[PDB]
Amino acid sequence: EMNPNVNVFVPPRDGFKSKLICEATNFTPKPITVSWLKDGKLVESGFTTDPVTIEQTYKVISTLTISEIDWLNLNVYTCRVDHRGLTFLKNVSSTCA
Amino acid sequence: GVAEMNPNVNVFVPPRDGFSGPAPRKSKLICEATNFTPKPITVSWLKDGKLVESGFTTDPVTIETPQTYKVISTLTISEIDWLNLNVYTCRVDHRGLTFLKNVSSTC
Amino acid sequence: LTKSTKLTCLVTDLTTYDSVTISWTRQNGEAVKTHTNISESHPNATFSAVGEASICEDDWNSGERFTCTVTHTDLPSPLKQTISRPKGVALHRPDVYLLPPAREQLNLR
Repeated sequence: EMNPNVNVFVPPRDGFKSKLICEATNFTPKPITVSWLKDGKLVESGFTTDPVTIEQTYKVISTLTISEIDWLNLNVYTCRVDHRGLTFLKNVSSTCA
Repeated sequence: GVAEMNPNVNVFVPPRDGFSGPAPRKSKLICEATNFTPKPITVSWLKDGKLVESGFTTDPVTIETPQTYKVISTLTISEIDWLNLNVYTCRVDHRGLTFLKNVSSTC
Repeated sequence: LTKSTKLTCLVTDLTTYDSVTISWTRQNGEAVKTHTNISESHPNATFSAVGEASICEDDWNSGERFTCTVTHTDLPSPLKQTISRPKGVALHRPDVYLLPPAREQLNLR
């Protein structure tokens, strides 16, 4: 039982819509749930989860569709990872915005 | 054994607070091509004009009406190199055509 | 005169980019109706945007605080512009005076 690492990628500073990728690695067992948050509100659509692959460790990647204008408007995006009864929340924002 | 489209190049970079772990901290870079055909594609990483031959892993091409495919590649980078304003370029070769994308930490 | 009591905030000298939206927020944070008729760029390589909103006559005279927020890629922090009618000012009757041209000006014809 190892806590999964939470990392969120951001679009380049000098420009690219775009996508948000949240990756959980070095976790066990294989089943895991990944969701997305927008300014503290639950996201009901616009997100997809790729099948879990084997890197024993596993890797899971999630994709969230966002717009160019909303990303730089200082909106708060949080990737929620639930594993073994533990919840991890990571807040990210644009460095130049 | 219908259409051919030029590949699209997208580069993902970590945020300002995307570095963790024991010093020196390390992160990852993601270069993905979507809605490209035919399937074959070459992914290479360039750092200040120097080809990167280690520390990279490219996922196998998987299927996402013209047929479409997607490819995901991951390159490990160091925090010190990022702070030195180094420019990372993703090299895409497709049917003899080369597409380059340049990213940097400068605003 | 025209029953068009709308207020707008204009941005100039900014980069000619797209995906710009101007939303008006009151003192309670509630949102208002959107706007249309988005302008285009200028030959001087300067973008122009206008944010239109509809308010009531009584609301303006009540001294409510209205804030216009700018959402631009270059600016990292959205600036806040406050527009409100200053209450507590007295009303005076304007005096209109007409000054005819002097006799020293009607010489060059």
